[PDB]
Amino acid sequence: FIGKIPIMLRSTYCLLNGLTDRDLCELNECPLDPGGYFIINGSEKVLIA
Amino acid sequence: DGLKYSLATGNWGDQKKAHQARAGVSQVLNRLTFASTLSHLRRLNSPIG
Amino acid sequence: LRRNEQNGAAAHVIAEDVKLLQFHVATMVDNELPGLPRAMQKSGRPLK
DNA sequence: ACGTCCGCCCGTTGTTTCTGTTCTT
DNA sequence: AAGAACAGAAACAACGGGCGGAACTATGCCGGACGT
RNA sequence: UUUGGCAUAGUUCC
Repeated sequence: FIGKIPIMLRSTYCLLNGLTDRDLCELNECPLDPGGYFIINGSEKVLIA
Repeated sequence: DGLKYSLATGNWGDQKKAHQARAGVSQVLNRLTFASTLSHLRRLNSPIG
Repeated sequence: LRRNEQNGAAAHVIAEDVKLLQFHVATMVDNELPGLPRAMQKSGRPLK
């Protein structure tokens, strides 16, 4: 173990990857949320190209 | 800590050398409207002063 | 520097300490001289 | 349970150079 | 007809300071290791 | 009935 790497939402290595809208609603996640941001200390971060 | 700090503050580099580190990456996601969220997630930047 | 000049130095410790004190006083007055160590205290933030 | 060491403009000043004067041979 | 030391003025190069006005939100951070 | 600061980002108006 060499450390922890932040995970981008809805990406292949997130817990919401591939889930249906019913599962998203069960997890209290909006099915319309686009994803593509990190959660760092609670706040949501977006990388700018 | 390195990944978490660089994503949290936006100063892309090591903490000791946050002088020449380019600030302005990793902004906090806009959540005023869905259009604001989308146009924030699809955004570019020219590093010109 | 007072202690060194009281107990006797090696003719270069005194000079280096004089230069260091000069640097500290000069940076206290102005901390923007061209080509200086640019003294900091913590977290890398330069002084005021 | 504390205490020690570790990106552009243009006013100044310098450096270097190029001639003029006067004395001597 | 020749030579040297000194001095006044100028061409180029390097250095430094200068660069709008107000106002309103938010978020991260303020030093690190050690054991006698 | 008492007072933290530094930095960065975004926004409003000429």
